[PDB]
Amino acid sequence: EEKEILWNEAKAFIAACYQELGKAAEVKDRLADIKSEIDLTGSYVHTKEELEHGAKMAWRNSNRCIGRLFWNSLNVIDRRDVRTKEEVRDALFHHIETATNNGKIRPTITIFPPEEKGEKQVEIWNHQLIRYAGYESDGERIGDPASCSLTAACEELGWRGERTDFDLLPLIFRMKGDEQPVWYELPRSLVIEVPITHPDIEAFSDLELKWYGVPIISDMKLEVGGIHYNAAPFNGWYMGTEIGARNLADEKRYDKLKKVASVIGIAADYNTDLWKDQALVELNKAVLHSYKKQGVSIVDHHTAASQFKRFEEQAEEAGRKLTGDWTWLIPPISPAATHIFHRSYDNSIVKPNYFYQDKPYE
Amino acid sequence: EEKEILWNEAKAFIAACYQELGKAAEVKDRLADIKSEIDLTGSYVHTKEELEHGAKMAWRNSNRCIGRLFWNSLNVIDRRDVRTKEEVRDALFHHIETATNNGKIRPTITIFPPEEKGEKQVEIWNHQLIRYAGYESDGERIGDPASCSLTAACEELGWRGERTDFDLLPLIFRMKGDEQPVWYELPRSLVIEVPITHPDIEAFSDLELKWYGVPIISDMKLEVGGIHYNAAPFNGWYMGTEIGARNLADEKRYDKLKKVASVIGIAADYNTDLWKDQALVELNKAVLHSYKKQGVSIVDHHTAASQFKRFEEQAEEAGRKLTGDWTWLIPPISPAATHIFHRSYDNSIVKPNYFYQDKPYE
Ligand code: HEC
Ligand code: HEC
Ligand SMILES: Nc1cccc(CNCCOc2cccc(OCc3ccc4ccc(N)nc4c3)c2)n1
Ligand SMILES: Nc1cccc(CNCCOc2cccc(OCc3ccc4ccc(N)nc4c3)c2)n1
Ligand SMILES: [Cl-]
Ligand SMILES: [Cl-]
Repeated sequence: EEKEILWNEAKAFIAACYQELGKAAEVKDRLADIKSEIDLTGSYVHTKEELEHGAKMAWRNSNRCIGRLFWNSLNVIDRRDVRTKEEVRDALFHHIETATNNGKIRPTITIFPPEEKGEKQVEIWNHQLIRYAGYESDGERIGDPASCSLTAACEELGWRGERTDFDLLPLIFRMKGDEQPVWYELPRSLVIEVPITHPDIEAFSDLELKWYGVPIISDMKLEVGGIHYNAAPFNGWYMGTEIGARNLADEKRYDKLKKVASVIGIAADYNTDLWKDQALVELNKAVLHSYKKQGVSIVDHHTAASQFKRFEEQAEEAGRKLTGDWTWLIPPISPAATHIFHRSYDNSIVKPNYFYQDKPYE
Repeated sequence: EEKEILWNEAKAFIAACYQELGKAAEVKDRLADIKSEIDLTGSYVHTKEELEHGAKMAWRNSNRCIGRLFWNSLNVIDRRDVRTKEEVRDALFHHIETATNNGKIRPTITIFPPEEKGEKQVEIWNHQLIRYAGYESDGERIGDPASCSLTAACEELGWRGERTDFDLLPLIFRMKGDEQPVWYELPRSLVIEVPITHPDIEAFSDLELKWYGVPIISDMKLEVGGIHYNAAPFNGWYMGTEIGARNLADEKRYDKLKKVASVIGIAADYNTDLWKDQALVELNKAVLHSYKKQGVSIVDHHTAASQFKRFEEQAEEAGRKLTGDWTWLIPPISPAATHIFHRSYDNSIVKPNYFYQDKPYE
């Protein structure tokens, strides 16, 4: 039956993919070779054209993503030829460098060898290639609490953090056959960081906040026509609210809101003063200003919502059925000031797509 | 079959209601009289105790309501004895007065005679008992655009608005038998209004904004044990964001955000300045401050979220299954700063409850 499920997903993907590429005539002969290759080897290998477009369709079908307007300009890097740890590490180093692009971030995905028969060729442990470590013992909260389990796993493998609030986690991944993953420190020259300042309030610098330039999700599975690419890290650019409203604001993250209220000169005592809402706005203004001043790509949630409406229009113009997750598409700051809040979306899962998968550390 | 459906809803409501009231022993004899009364008359009449508790259960089951903690203190007024237009009008005048309570708003519901066999005894046309009219001809937008259809209907019946931005709509309702509804102007002495000022910014008064004290939803159907109370207006107090983030902020409502940005001294040119978010916060701060200064009940979305968490805890403490509509429970300002944003809710419909019904004007 395992040879059946792949043949069904391949017949659905190839037909849809070749039709969108104007290659509908080449369809039937391609699945003939596919149906053979599956019968013989138990799987099949995508063309570079199928793999590139398949990764673009997967982004187009991500119901929770507000930045899908630019799905067709995704920069796909085919690294299915990788066999060694040094090749994985260099390919990841290269992804960071080419996606960063001196600040003018290029949406990029590096695609590693897919699973054979459920057996992963490379198993990435990082949630994002660039992320800050987190520590909790004592009653000391240091760094990013969301990275607490991964940090504890890295420190069993010989790594040790300086225990600042912004320790860069190392790359950590396991190869097929090896019992334990390897880890490699990130070269600081590859990692752009943005210090958070406010355009009007000079005291905002006293918070000594910063964030990294490029969010590179590295723990999701790309599924294209039945082929399971468990290791395929991708990146866009940040929407400001992800940093200002969640990463630096959540109580279970960096929890900076009352420190923000202090440096902007308002009290944090009464709910009716809306000090949290006011602090959230000034922190988010600071994030956008700081990324723009440094020359690192970022988008505000209003512009992003406008772009997503064009994606909604482009979808209907092309006859494509639009799918979306309202609960994730609305921004966490002023959601009712976007058109997204005032309409409905079908949360149906369409393939190709990106999916969660179990963490190897827990 | 119509005699069947009511017997099923009555057996479910009476059992649940009498169990919660410690009257489980009186259950079986009460439905015996009910089963007879239905066989004879085709319907049945609730006790005052069943009607009061049934209206409280309906509030407890309103998935979209964040203020459900106080469900048990609802003030129920039984007006099933009403037969004339003057009685309806006086009962509505009384509701406004007793719910307003000089500013210390009492959550109140007035319950009118229910539908017979789908035939309404009284048909309320107001969406809320106190609401502002709206006009659109010319290209003139005057008043509340959400009230445009109702205002045009009232003006066919001999009513005429002064065409200010805050014309009080008259009470308008139709009695059984009559072809057209009657309308009665609201006595200004019954209606509390709050002028919107800012605690810090004196120029905010230049906007000349105001809102009414008490939102009294008057077009929903209360369903208790199969009995359909189509006319049963109810009120709580406002959550600040309903006025500051929607009523005065939405582009299809009063659309005041760029006027707010002007009087608070910030530019409304660049999305990355987050001027809409900043204006939303200061407008919402002004709403809360203005209601508190005048002595009219209101709650901020943070306090309301805290109260709703106690309702979640009280529900589990009592063994009640909790239901809720996440998309409506999250506030439109800083939703991720509330616990509601970070959990899930079962949107199952439980009865008794309040339901939409078709407008008679359109
Ligand atoms: C180009 C800039 C870009 C922006 C801005 C962007 N995305 Fe997404 N985006 C996703 C997926 C998948 C999710 C949902 C992940 C999840 O469920 O946790 C997502 C979720 C998001 C979220 C929600 C995050 C949150 O915490 O609520 C935001 C915001 C977002 N995308 C914005 C796939 C992508 C891919 C992959 C090819 C690219 C490139 C991409 N996205 C590019 C972008
Ligand atoms: C005591 C103060 C109180 C507050 C604060 C309160 N409610 Fe609700 N509330 C509802 C219902 C029903 C809805 C959903 C109506 C709808 O679907 O449009 C609701 C919805 C709401 C909403 C959502 C409105 C929006 O536009 O998003 C808020 C906010 C709210 N309630 C707060 C029944 C009630 C009842 C009836 C007995 C009372 C009293 C009541 N509620 C009292 C309160
Ligand atoms: N309860 C709710 C309700 C509504 C919305 C949310 C949002 N959930 C909060 C963030 O928590 C997580 C947890 C796990 C994964 C995760 O992936 C974020 C992500 C993924 C891909 C991106 C691509 C580009 C980009 N710019 N950003 C991206 C962000 C977020 N939670
Ligand atoms: N797309 C979305 C997504 C999420 C949330 C919303 C919220 N929808 C906006 C408001 O639009 C309407 C339309 C029709 C009815 C209505 O009833 C408001 C109401 C009812 C009862 C109340 C009781 C007490 C109280 N204090 N307030 C109340 C408010 C709102 N829309
Ligand atoms: Cl992030
Ligand atoms: Cl309202």
